[PDB]
Amino acid sequence: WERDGAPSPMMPNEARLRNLTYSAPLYVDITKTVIKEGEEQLQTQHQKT
Amino acid sequence: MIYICGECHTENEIKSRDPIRCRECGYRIMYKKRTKRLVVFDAR
Amino acid sequence: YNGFTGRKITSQIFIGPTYYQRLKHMVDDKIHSRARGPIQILNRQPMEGRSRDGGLRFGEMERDCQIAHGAAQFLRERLFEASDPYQVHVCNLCGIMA
Amino acid sequence: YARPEWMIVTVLPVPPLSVRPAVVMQGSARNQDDLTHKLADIVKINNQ
Amino acid sequence: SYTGYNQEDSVIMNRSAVDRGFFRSVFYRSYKEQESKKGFDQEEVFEKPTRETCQGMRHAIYDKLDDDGLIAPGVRVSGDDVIIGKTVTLPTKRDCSTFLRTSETGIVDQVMVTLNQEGYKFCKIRVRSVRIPQ
Amino acid sequence: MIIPVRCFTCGKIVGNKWEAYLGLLQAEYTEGDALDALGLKRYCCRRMLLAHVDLIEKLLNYAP
Amino acid sequence: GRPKLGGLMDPRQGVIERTGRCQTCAGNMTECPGHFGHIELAKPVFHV
Amino acid sequence: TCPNHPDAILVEDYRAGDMICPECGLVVGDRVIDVGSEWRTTMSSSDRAMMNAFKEITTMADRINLPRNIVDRTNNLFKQVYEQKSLKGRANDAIASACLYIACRQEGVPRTFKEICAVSRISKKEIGRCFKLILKALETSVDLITTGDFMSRFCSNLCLPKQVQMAATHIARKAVELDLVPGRSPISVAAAAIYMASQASAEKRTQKEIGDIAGVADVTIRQSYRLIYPRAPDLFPTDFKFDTPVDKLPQL
Amino acid sequence: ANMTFAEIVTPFNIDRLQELVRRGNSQYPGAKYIIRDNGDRIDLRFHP
Amino acid sequence: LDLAGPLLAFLFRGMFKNLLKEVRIYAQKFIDRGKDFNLELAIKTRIIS
Ligand SMILES: [Zn+2]
Ligand SMILES: [Zn+2]
Ligand SMILES: [Zn+2]
Ligand SMILES: [Zn+2]
Ligand SMILES: [Zn+2]
Repeated sequence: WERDGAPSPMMPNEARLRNLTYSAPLYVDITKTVIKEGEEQLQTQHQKT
Repeated sequence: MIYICGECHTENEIKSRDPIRCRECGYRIMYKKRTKRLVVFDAR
Repeated sequence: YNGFTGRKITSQIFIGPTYYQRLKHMVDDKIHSRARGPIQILNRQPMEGRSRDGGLRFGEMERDCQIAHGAAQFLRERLFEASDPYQVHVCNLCGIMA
Repeated sequence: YARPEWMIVTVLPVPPLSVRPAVVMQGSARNQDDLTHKLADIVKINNQ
Repeated sequence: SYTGYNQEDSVIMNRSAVDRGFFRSVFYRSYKEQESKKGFDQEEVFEKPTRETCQGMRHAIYDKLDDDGLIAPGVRVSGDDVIIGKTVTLPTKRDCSTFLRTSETGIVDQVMVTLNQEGYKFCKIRVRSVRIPQ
Repeated sequence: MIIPVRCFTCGKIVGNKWEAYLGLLQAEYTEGDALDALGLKRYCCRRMLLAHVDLIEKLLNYAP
Repeated sequence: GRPKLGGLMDPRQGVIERTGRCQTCAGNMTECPGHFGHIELAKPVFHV
Repeated sequence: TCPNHPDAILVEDYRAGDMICPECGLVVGDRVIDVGSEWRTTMSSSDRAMMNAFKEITTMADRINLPRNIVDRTNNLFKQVYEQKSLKGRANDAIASACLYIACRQEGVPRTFKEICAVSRISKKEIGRCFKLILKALETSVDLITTGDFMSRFCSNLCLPKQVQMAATHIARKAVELDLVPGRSPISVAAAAIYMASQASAEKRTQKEIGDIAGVADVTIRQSYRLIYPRAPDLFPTDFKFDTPVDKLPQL
Repeated sequence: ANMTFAEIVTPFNIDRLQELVRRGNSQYPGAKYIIRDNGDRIDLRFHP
Repeated sequence: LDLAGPLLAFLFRGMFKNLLKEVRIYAQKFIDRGKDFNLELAIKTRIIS
């Protein structure tokens, strides 16, 4: 991610040249369920957190 | 003060104040242009 | 044939193509020297400046060797005159540095 | 040369500046030595 | 056993072969430097230091440096030369230039300027030195 | 990187025999026949072409 | 901008900067051997 | 203090780390330079609260992949503000979030308040309050944001091609120069210029997609677009390739 | 050329040493410094 | 022989435990305060990165 925040695929040569760390963004799907003792459950899924 | 964009090899003049970003390609790797000074090599 | 005089060498020499490798150990990377170079201000002892002039450690083995040699004058020079020559004024009555 | 009462610190000796010097680093910043740092606390607690 | 100079694992080499490129090699040393504004009181920047700008400067000439504070490729360098002119603001400004060692003598092969992982202006200077068998 | 201009051992010019040598190999000559055809009598000169590795052809694959 | 007397960096303890001399020794950074300061303890302390 | 030549600039020499009389050669000082030191060639509550602020800044900054130079700059802004204490009553999370916005502005890579709000628990409102207070507390100011500062991020986040991003940049700048969007927020103009440029290209994006990434309501985009739409042929670059002609762009 | 030995000036080497002094560091063999009777050190490369 | 896989899997297991530990602490503080918590804010991407 450049200073301006634009993501760009990092080539290994750029990583060696610019002293970057050649890393892959890791995402996980998370499902949040909440119960408020009111015989009801709310289930929400945070995709690719 | 000319720098050569490492990607598109396009020479661009950059001052002390402006960023390194390539004028056309936006690439951020710039190589200084070869010196105009005369360097002599004895062919030994 | 001997290159200097051209006379044949009495023994025949074994000669042929052999693969050789040049190792990364160049002499220019290992040559270093030190003569009254920079010193650490706290320790007042040799240290590298803008070269490899850090000096050689005159360790226990060199001291013990010079002791066996009996070169007490050289032993003193290496371990004192050549590293951190210093002098102080001391009180004869209280033995403390004055 | 040695006395039992001298084993009690009634006055503290402060080492010379050369034993605990303040080096100049990254400009004019006087980087004080570890002893000077503790000497600052000693005098603060002493005054307190 | 030609004249004894090869004794005890030593080797004698053909000077004319070495002169023809036998085992000749090139040694490349890459010097990296960055300008970082960590701490608002300190601001290091690449620029050729000048007498009126620095309260104290050594007699080593900075004439090899360009207006951007970096030496250009194709310039010969030695331990007496400065490859990078960096200066930091004092709370006059101090000079924190990057010198080569007295043993380091070569030619600047390449000088690239970029923004490193930290986003700070960064550069690498590769110095080329030809190692002839000796 | 590239074919030596002179044979290290004896100085015979070999820097002009590389494309000739490769041309002969394409013409199905064996390495021994090709070196003979080029006039590389000494094993020191033969060692130059027979053992050369033309990496410059590989370095030219990267854009300037 | 200058060292203070009776402070941790009291100029009598030694040379303050390489381009100076302590008033007690009148000698340079290397010539001056350094001198000890002292802190009178408001209460005696056991020497560890 | 030259013994020989007073009022002489003694020359510092690295060969031995000493100073020499510049007009005699007499060596003054034994080896006082320490050339290697010159050129290489349990916690206070105030510090603890600052440490927590730093951990908060690095956390918020990492969520948006802000570079470390911006974090250092932010930490220096926070130290000055925290030491100035005119915001001593404000929560450190608000000060840090406001400091992060200022650092991005000072660095020329502005993040909208909604973006900084999205990574911090503090609302835009409280961030806005601490922001203005900090500028006064620091007695400084930040350059006014421009439509071109967001094009790179929004277009990249929208996966828009380079020419679309350039067209959007030209469209937004020209719309501001032509004053077609008076008083509109630059984000709204940027989003509208991106919408126009996107719709003119093969890579078509909806107002919701652009709205979600730019942080602008589709209504605000629609209004801002409606103001610039009549001048669309003048706003696009002369050297642009239209997949959908400017005269046929969506009218609403 | 880098390492040195301090030769005491005697009427027997005064002339030989005078030669090495004028040669200095630029020409090998030469001399790096002169130590006067006062104990002061003079670098010949600064004022040859 | 513990190669790059078994070695990195051992770290990621420890770094993930810390991530979940950190999410519990953050979410629990907000739940105790009686307010919902934003899952996207609880996660400290610095732990794994
Ligand atoms: Zn480019
Ligand atoms: Zn006494
Ligand atoms: Zn041959
Ligand atoms: Zn003194
Ligand atoms: Zn003088």
